Amino acid sequence: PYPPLLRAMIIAERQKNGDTSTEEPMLNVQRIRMEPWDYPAKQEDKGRAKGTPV
Amino acid sequence: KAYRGGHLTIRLALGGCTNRPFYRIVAAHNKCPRDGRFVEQLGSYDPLPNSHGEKLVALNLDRIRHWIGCGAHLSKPMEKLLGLAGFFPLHPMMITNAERLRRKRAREVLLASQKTDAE
Amino acid sequence: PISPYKDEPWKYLESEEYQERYGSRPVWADYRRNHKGGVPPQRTRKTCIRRNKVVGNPCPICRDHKLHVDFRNVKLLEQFVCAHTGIIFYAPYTGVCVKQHKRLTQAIQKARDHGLLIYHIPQVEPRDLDFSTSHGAVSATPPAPTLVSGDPWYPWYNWKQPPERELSRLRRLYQGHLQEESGPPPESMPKMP
Amino acid sequence: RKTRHDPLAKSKIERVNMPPAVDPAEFFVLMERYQHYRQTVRALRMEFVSEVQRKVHEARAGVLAERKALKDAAEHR
Amino acid sequence: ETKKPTFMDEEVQSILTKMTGLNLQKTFKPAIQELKPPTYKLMTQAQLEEATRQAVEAAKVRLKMPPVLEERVPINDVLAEDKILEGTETTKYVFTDISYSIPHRERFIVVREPSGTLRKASWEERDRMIQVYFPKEGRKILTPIIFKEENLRTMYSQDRHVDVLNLCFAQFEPDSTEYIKVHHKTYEDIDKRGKYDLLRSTRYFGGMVWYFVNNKKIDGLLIDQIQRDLIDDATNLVQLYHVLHPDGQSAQGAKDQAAEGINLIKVFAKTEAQKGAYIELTLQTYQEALSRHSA
Amino acid sequence: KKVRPRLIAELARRVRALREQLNRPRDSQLYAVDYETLTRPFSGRRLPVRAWA
Amino acid sequence: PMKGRFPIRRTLQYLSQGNVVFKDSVKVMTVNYNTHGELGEGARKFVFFNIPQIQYKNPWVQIMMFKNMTPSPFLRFYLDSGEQVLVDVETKSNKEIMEHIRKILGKNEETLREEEEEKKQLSHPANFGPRKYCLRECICEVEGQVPCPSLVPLPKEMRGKYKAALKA
Amino acid sequence: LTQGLFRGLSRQETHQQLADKKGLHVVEIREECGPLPIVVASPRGPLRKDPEPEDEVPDVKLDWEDVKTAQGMKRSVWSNLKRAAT
Amino acid sequence: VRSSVHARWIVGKVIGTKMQKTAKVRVTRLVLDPYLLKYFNKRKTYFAHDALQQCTVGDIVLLRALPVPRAKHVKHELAEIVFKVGKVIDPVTGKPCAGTTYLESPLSSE
RNA sequence: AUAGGUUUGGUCCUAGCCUUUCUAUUAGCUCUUAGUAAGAUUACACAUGCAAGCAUCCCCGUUCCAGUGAGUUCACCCUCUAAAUCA
Ligand code: FES
Ligand SMILES: [K+]
Ligand SMILES: [K+]
Ligand SMILES: [K+]
Ligand SMILES: [Mg+2]
Ligand SMILES: [Zn+2]
Repeated sequence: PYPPLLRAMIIAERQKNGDTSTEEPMLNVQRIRMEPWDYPAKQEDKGRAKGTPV
Repeated sequence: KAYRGGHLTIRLALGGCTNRPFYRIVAAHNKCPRDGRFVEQLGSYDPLPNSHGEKLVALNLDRIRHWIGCGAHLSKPMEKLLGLAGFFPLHPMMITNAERLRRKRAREVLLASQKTDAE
Repeated sequence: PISPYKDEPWKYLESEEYQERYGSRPVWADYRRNHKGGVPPQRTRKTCIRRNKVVGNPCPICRDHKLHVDFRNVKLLEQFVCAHTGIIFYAPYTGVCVKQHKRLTQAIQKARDHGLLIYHIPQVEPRDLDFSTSHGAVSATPPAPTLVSGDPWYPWYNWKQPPERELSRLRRLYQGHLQEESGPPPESMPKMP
Repeated sequence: RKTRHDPLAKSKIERVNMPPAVDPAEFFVLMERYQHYRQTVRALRMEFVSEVQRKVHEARAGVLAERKALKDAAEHR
Repeated sequence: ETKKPTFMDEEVQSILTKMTGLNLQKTFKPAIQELKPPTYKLMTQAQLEEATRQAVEAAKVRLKMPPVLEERVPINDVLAEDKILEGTETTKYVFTDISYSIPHRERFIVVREPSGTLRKASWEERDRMIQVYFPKEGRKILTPIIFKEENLRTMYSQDRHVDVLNLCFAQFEPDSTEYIKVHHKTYEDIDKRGKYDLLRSTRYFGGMVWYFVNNKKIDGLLIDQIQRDLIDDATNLVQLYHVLHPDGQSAQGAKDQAAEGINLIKVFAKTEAQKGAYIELTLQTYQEALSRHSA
Repeated sequence: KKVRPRLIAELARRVRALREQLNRPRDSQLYAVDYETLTRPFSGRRLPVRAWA
Repeated sequence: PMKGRFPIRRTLQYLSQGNVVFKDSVKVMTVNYNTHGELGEGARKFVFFNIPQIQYKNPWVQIMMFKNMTPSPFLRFYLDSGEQVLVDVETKSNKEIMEHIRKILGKNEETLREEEEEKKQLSHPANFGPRKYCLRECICEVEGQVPCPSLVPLPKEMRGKYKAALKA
Repeated sequence: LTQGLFRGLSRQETHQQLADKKGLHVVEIREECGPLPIVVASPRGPLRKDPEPEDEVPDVKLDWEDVKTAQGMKRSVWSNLKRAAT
Repeated sequence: VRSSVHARWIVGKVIGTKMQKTAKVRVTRLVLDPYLLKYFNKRKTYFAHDALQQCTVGDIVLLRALPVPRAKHVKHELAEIVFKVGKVIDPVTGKPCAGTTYLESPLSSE
């Protein structure tokens, strides 16, 4: 579902435009693929430590 | 001032005087000073209860959506304000902090009861 | 001194003494500030009475102890307002000290708030072009399914006890740096009896 | 704040920051809430991005915008 | 079927507009404000009549009657109830959507209560917030004390009714409880003390007439109109009364007797008018005086 | 409006970039660790306490 | 007094009374007028009175004037597309010329109204900030809200000097 | 100054003298009274029927000090200073 | 169509023709004097590419901005010779004129 | 500026200087309380302490914030187009 306020604002626009419907607005979260935080990142884009030796 | 990288963020800029805080919700560059240059003002937040016992929050919801749609990040206090308004889901840490407080107060009622009961 | 009119300040302005002293002119008609030069200082003195001692040339209000600056003494307050424009004269105009000018301004505003002093009230336009109350913002929003059933808006608001295998996995990962496991939280906020 | 060139303080030479103790039950529940929260917020962000992109296109090449352009060209001629 | 006229009907608007009258000297009375040196123009009679005509046009805009609205229904709608947040905060949060191009009555103003309930703001909170963020000239966030009973009686004692109505129009919304209450209390003082001339040539006369007709107390206004030789307005008042109360003794009486002009006043005076005796005497006096001037 | 050239700023920039490629540290230098103090001798930085075991 | 004949032309009030705001196509306006001859009086008056008003409203349009190069006065507008609009102004009065160019190349009153409404949205009543940009600087100005400590001292319980003393 | 003041004040034209000379109504427009046309003087004799010719641009000599003040170009620390009632 | 040159269309008077295929053109704009509130001409020099070398000193020319500058100072090209020096064709009638007199009567061709 | 004082034996004109107004530093003398704001003369030299970490190692950050006003039309608009944010 949409959070409380956003839902109320989407339903009000429907009624204002004239569309009469009782369907619930809902967020399509199927596109969002939540990967684990320990999924291997791209090493090619990672930097490297600089030369200053101790 | 052209910064190296960075990004836009919607955050709280502290105003007011000593002991009288007042926040302006602004979309500003990540690296800019808290109270310095900003791209757009998107609301305000009075954290002090007024005569009516209210904490007033203004949110330019039309422009907040525009800037989130342009890649603006969000500060944690700003995400929590949008949760309380109902614009976003409740931030997990408000749920967890609410649960931590419940457990703390439940533990406080044991010692209080024991004292009155035992003594 | 002790003026007998403090309780009914409006009486002094209708007494014989007032008419003998002032007549029909305002109480400040004859006052003249003493200052060097042709252009006077842009502020009047702070106060004409310091520690119950009056200065040499007391201002029109401070020189007469029977003139009481009160929101009910409307005739006295009217003398300090422009009849043609309705603006309160700035203190240099009449010579009242800053202390009395502040008191006069507050009494004039209080009299105007109580309806005792007439002032121009303009005719304003309406705030809204349309007066319809049919928009959802002001009407009733259809209740959400979770609100009807009493469930949390999102299922992850409620605490769901984690499986035992997952708890054991976390107990291996944080060996030697573990807290006491916490069960489900209280269903509602307790209160100190 | 210090720069990369400024030397490190002597007092902090031996400072080892110990990590906090982990509550297994709260940890797992909190980890899932973050995943659910960030999924919902990323879905909302995607909708706000699409709205921003639709409004730009509508002003550039929308029916109403293109109609006004032709009207203005006709009135000029 | 048969709908009773609303306040904004063209017929009612024409009747109430004419009943109000147009005194250019009263409409454009000199205001006690900051002044500037006046300007002068050398004008012919034709040009003078055109400027006077333009003043009549401007005055008619200034007199446009505010629409009479029914009392708004209290807002009591709960958007959500997040019980987890109960007890975490001690003060309620008021969130106002300050998006510029939104009609003020279509703005979402919600309140997060300490219990966790996200509810829509009440009409009172809504109006207070719109003033905080979209401040309107002449409106105050905290209700002015002038509207207390003791202070309104002072304003009435000084015959400052139009001022009370202008203050009320600026502070309160037309459908607010305070707006309708203050307007009615003023309308009832005008009736009791016969001060109907105070509101003539103002945008508030129509509302006063509408109040009287729908509460069946048009007696005092009729007497005043006759005493002032305003029969055309008095007859129109009785006519309007019949249109808003068609199934009434006077309406049927006029129908039965096909009364017109002065007859309508007589028919209404006897049947429905509470002060039937006084009306007849007042109407009698007028008709006698009119007969003399005709000679 | 004609900006005065800064040649030393460009010379040093090229020299630095070159030296960073010829004197670049090797993986065996960067990612060495002292297993007693648990510090990288290259930078002398301690590893986080959660990687020690 | 102010120097020159008709000194009113050198006042901001007069310069802002021009009603000709060219469309964005207009780039260059050339004015060819003759200094003598009765048939060119309007063009001479248009140069004397109206060019300052046109230039003031259209600062980025190049106006160049040429004297006594042709037997009759005319205007020519060079548009960004490359079109050239020749307007013959011989025998016309300066007011008629001003009205003609407004019709054919001037923004209508509707287009100007819209632009002004877009500017209104730039300043938001609710935004708090310096007086140059915003109506109010701080929320403390709004009646009902906690006032500024500079004007009204805050309660001792709301001041950090004593939030620490009471605790310790 | 004295002789100049009396010379100017003595030679002022009243609104009636203007109406009579011009044969037109003198109409006063006040901002505090809105568009109400207040006739301050009318021609005692016959009233002309032709309107006074409206010159598009008035060829009048303007005082730079007036124009400079209207355009907010005149700063003076001595102007509009608070003074006692005169 | 897009050009990096600021001035897209400008009319000017040719003042120099000593560079090869480059006409030096003086362009005058009316600029407001803020104190006097009177408009005074402000002049600027523009180099215009004249491929055919047809510009004569004193003629009025129309310059079009080049897509990108071809030289350090050559940012425009000769779009049109509006008035050739001493050989003006009346735009209103299309007849040759010498100042304010017609060289060929407009009535010749009806 | 609503102006004022001052050339001469005296008058008129012109004219400079100064007076009256409002701020900011410093000096003298003097000084009770509370709240608030503001606060080296010096791009002169600096004792001592602190001001950048985070993190299962890699990376990331320390290029910001904070400071100063030495130098000084690099700040604004347009065209074009990198890096950066939108996982
Ligand atoms: S300026 Fe608002 S709290 Fe001080
Ligand atoms: K002098
Ligand atoms: K890190
Ligand atoms: K400097
Ligand atoms: Mg890129
Ligand atoms: Zn005093």
